[PDB]
Amino acid sequence: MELLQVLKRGLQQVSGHGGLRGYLRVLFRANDVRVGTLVGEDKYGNKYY
Amino acid sequence: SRGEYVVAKLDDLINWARRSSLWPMTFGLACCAVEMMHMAAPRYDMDRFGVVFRASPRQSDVMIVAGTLTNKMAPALRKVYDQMPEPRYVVSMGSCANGGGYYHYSYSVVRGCDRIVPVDIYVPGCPPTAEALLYGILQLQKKIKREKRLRIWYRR
Amino acid sequence: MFMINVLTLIIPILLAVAFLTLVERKVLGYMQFRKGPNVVGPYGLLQPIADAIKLFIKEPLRPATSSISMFILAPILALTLALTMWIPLPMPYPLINMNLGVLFMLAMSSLAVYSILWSGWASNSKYALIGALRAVAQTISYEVTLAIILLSVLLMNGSFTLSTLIITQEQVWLIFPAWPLAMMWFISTLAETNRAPFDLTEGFNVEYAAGPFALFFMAEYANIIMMNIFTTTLFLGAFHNPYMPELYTINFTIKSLLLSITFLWIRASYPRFRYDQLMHLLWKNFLPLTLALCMWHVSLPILLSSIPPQT
Amino acid sequence: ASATRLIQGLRNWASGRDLQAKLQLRYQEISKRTQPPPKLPVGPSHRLSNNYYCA
Amino acid sequence: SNLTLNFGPQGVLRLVMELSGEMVRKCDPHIGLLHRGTEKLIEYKTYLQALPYFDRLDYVSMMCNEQAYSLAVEKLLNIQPPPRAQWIRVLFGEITRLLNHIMAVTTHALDIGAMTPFFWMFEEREKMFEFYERVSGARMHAAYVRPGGVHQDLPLGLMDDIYEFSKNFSLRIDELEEMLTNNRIWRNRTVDIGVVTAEDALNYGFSGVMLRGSGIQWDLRKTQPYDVYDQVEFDVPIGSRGDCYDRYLCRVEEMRQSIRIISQCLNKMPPGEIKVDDAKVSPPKRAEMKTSMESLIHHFKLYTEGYQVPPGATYTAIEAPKGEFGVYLVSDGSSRPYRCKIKAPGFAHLAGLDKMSKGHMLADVVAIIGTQDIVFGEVDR
Amino acid sequence: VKQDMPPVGGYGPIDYKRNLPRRGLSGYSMFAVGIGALLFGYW
Amino acid sequence: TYKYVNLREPSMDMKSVTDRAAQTLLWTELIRGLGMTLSYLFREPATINYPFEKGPLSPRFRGEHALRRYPSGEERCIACKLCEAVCPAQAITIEAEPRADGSRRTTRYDIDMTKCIYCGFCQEACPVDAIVEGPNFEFSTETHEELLYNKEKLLNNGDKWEAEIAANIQADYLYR
Ligand SMILES: CCCCCCCCCCCCCCCCCC(=O)OC[C@H](COP(=O)([O-])OCC[N+](C)(C)C)OC(=O)CCCCCCCCCCCCCCCCC
Ligand SMILES: CCCCCCCCCCCCCCCCCC(=O)OC[C@H](COP(=O)(O)OCCN)OC(=O)CCCCCCCCCCCCCCCCC
Ligand SMILES: CCCCCCCCCCCCCCCCCC(=O)OC[C@H](COP(=O)(O)OCCN)OC(=O)CCCCCCCCCCCCCCCCC
Ligand SMILES: CCCCCCCCCCCCCCCCCC(=O)OC[C@H](COP(=O)(O)OCCN)OC(=O)CCCCCCCCCCCCCCCCC
Ligand code: SF4
Ligand code: SF4
Ligand code: SF4
Repeated sequence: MELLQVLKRGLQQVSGHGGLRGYLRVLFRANDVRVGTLVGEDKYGNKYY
Repeated sequence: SRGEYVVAKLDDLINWARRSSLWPMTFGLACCAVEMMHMAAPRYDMDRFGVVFRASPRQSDVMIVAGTLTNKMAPALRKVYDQMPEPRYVVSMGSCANGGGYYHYSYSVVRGCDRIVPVDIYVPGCPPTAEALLYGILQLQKKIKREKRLRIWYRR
Repeated sequence: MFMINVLTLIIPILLAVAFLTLVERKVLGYMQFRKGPNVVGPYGLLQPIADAIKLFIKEPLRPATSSISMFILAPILALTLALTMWIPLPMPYPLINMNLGVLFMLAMSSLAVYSILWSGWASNSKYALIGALRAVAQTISYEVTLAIILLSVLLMNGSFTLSTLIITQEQVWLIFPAWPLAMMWFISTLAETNRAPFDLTEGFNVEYAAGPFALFFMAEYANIIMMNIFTTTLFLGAFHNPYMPELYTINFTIKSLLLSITFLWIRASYPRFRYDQLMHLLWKNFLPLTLALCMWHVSLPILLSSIPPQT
Repeated sequence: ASATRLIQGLRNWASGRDLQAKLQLRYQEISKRTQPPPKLPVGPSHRLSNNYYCA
Repeated sequence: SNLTLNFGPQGVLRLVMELSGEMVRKCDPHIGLLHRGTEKLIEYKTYLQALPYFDRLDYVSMMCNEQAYSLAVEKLLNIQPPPRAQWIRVLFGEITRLLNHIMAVTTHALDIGAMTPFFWMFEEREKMFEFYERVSGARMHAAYVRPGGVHQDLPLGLMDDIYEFSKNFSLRIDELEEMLTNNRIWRNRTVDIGVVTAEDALNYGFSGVMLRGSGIQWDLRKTQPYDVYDQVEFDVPIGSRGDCYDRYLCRVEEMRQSIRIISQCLNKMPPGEIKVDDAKVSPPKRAEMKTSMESLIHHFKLYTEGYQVPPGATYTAIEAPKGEFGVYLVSDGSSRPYRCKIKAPGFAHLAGLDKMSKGHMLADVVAIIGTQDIVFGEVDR
Repeated sequence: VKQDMPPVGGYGPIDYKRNLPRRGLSGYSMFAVGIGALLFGYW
Repeated sequence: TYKYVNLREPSMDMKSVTDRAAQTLLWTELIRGLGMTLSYLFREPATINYPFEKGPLSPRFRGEHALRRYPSGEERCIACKLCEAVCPAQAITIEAEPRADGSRRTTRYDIDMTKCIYCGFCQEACPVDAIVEGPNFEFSTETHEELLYNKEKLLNNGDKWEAEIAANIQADYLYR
């Protein structure tokens, strides 16, 4: 069954933002919770994925 | 004081509800209407911001003037603006709505829609991109966010 | 105690109507290759609250009205009839269990046109009165096939009891012997509530302020959810274990939500009928088949010796 | 391209067409945003002889 | 007595209806609400300066009107574009045709009530505006097709993306056509609606689909061909009944044939320059502006004075997606036009609106204003 | 010269025709299925 | 070279007549339209997450104006007035004089951004690449006169945006 891999990907998106705290942080600031490769960060704190 | 804190939280609540539920009345005058329709299109998608697509003028929150305002239609613009209930806002979009634009020296063009209606947000471009119009709408939402109606009411 | 039961009926009606607007904007988002509201709340869950507070502190539109009485009584009648259509609905047990709940709902749905007529005359606009008269004529048109299809199905029920309609469908859905009645019933309830492709009022209450217009809107969505629950009970009626009523409650809830999503999925698919085209649809297409199937569903329990029980 | 094969099969049945062959969302098959630099050609009048403007 | 309504400006259009109940006895379109005096402002500006006005006439058919004005000026200059510029003009003219017919069909469905293929096809329209932004820098008003050719060569990798778009776009046409063509509600809104006879269509100055929906076999890309339309292979859809449904089918089939032309233009793009190699008309390259003396003088004089066009009058008409788009350009020998009349098809179509809406109803008026693809920028100038 | 050109083998063939896939049952079969569902419901 | 849309005659055998009557009574093409809308329900939408995600642009993009400098701090503009001569909107107003070291420089360089039509004739007329129409499109203002740029605003736009403008000109100047 491939619903299980969908649930696993959602749970490791929860795991990838540093737990539930960072998950809710990016959920309420971004309205999107998907994880990505950190490409960079400028001299202000903007992070680029 | 306590009442200052209460009216500050009430201003935050009513500003949240007025900026997160903006209903636009879009004047489809000229080419800027096409890019408003791209701002409503599935890529940029105004509706996910709470900004609905083509509400009626008698219940809209913001008049988007999108296109050239001619002399023949300036009273119709002011009449539709007067039919809007308060708080009403006006976004000027593109160069002809902003200052007359490419038809600034024309005999039959109102040189900027701020000779007719009070304008809150000036979005520049010819046409401004749908992403740029959406930037202007979010700057309008931030302007609504820092309103102080009940704080000034408690201080008056 | 009974007042607690009335409040636990009528408050989640208003909550489900509040979130039907969110579900509608999300489903018509994703069916139109876009997203619905997802910024205002977490996944957009605060969009109905923000919408309601926006509508309730807006400036009143300040109309010049032909009447005060009908201009105030049309939202009151709309909301009262929208809330009182829920009391005989078996879910598995109704609030007001009555012998004639089907005829009760048919009568209280026939009374809903006075909100449209009073709100159309209580505006000074002649175009609003024309749109209101066209909406009233549409609604009284499709009430005919509502009544006759409803009668034909209750010829298989045995009585006007809505709780007997769960006993009637214990071996089979009643969409199987009555699927032409079911599809004409579905389009007829679609045309009752001025729902697309029958929404000529979006292509009659333009003088109300944002608050009372939200009240008309929420009465209309209470009617939509209610007619979907009534269609669910009447054609897709679920299994009912009397020792665990949550089985039937979960089952008719899932079917009613799928049927309301089917309303949302029909309004995202079709252009509007012109007015004489849906008058042609009722009086010349739905009504002859409805009469012929009414004759068939009279004569069929007699010719099969399947006359249902009176009690 | 991220949909599971159950949703992908439901989607191809509901549309009736093979939608993964022709997806309206763009992916890695597009051109690179950084390109090698061009060398545009000169026209026919870039000549050092027999190139009078009166002809 | 009979009813008289004023569907006002609350593009934009004022309509004065004389109705007899449900019927329509008289339809008077009051226009001029987007009259900006374009073709008086053209008279004080040079030919290059008057070029971006043509982007804003039919503001869903930008590079087509650029092409018509460029063909008018190049006809008066007695010069011709290079072949690669001609294939680029025909390529982006057919991409513009896809833009205009998506706008036409999806707004004609939006006004009737089918609001969903609007959102489905504006993503494809968003991708074609990305093609415009990649080729010129602006998403709508490119100022790209110029007298002499085009402004700038195609960036590398643009034709591969036009291939990847054109490969998938026929399925988008197919799902639009799945939603609307066999739909009984769409047919009931468009079959008996606005039947135009061929003789009255020739008499009223109709052009394009407004002729070809009525069975007239006329397309200016075939009969009076311009840049390389005699070298591409395509078919011209012809209607049978002159109604809104045949004009809908003609626009869907013109999207099909535009995809055919775009495939042929991608497979037949020649190498070479993109401006005319007369540096007294088209400006030189910036590498040779900054090295050659003649090229710096020609850069200076073209971007301040402009080229002098010889005195003469021309009517250059192309097949824009709305029909015959014409420019009557009168040059007095200076570097500014003396006169520029802009013939646009929507003006004559909206003039024929009154005959097309006789005996119909009020909700058929929006279908007839949809079947004439009316952009009021080209109507009011 | 390095210019935006099609590749040497050309581009791939491009669909431009109608493909309405003609799905569903026959009309005889659809009336048969509907009347059979009626017969099951009546029984 | 032409094709007849909508010139098909329907068949009149009992098979096709029953097919059309089944299509009438059983609403088959309406179910086809519902199936297409249901197909798009289960697709990924095309919606990007603005402001956190941006629409794709090219290096040719014509946004907000800026005045560039040479790589010595000297400004490129030498007051030749080609850009206000070619400006189709007459949005540019230039006044000049020799400054204290004798250099041909401007004292006034104004661009009314509300008159501007954003067509980029000024950057392609400029013989020294001084005025450019850079990448910025997010410069909406709350006031009309904030969109009336003088020379100081355009030089601050150049100093703000040079790190991106020079890379776009590097990526694009071989097509020019
Ligand atoms: C309750 C759960 C859901 C139930 C099903 C509903 C969900 C499906 C909804 C799909 C989308 C619908 C959107 C709105 C559509 C409105 C338009 C429309 O459909 O108009 C109706 C159309 C109108 O016709 P028309 O306009 O398409 O065709 C032209 C009509 N004339 C010629 C008059 C111009 O069809 C009907 O009226 C048919 C109604 C249903 C008929 C059921 C018949 C069953 C079979 C009986 C036997 C027949 C064989 C012969 C005798 C044999 C005896 C042994
Ligand atoms: C004596 C002390 C108490 C005084 C009375 C107050 C009682 C409590 C009233 C409710 C809460 C008041 C505070 C409201 C929020 C204030 C802070 C705020 O505005 O935060 C903004 C934040 C969203 O941030 P934003 O700027 O939108 O960022 C976008 C991200 N891209 O916003 C969010 O994250 C979400 C904001 C949600 C706001 C609260 C929920 C709405 C109100 C619910 C109750 C009233 C309505 C009840 C139902 C009405 C009918 C349906
Ligand atoms: C039958 C059940 C029916 C249920 C109906 C409702 C369904 C949805 C419920 C809500 C779901 C979760 C919503 C969370 C909203 C976001 C909360 C939040 O964090 O808001 C932030 C905002 C500003 O916080 P700040 O101090 O700025 O913090 C920044 C830190 N650097 O701070 C604030 O805004 C202040 C806190 C406001 C909290 C409001 C929460 C939502 C209230 C909705 C009303 C209905 C509640 C349910 C009632 C029925 C069930 C009991
Ligand atoms: C313009 C003014 C304001 C408008 C808004 C308010 C009015 C409109 C909306 C409300 C409509 C109220 C309808 C009242 C009667 C409904 C019909 C009814 O009672 O039927 C149910 C039932 C018959 O079923 P049965 O099973 O036989 O009875 C139990 C015996 N085992 O019968 C019973 O169980 C009988 C129960 C006792 C009798 C109930 C009578 C209620 C009071 C009289 C009507 C009040 C409203 C008057 C105005 C109506 C609208 C103009
Ligand atoms: S500012 Fe320009 S592109 Fe925009 S509507 Fe005006 S003329 Fe058209
Ligand atoms: S972009 Fe065009 S309108 Fe704007 S300042 Fe430059 S030349 Fe003038
Ligand atoms: S910006 Fe360029 S074109 Fe304009 S005056 Fe300065 S140097 Fe000349």
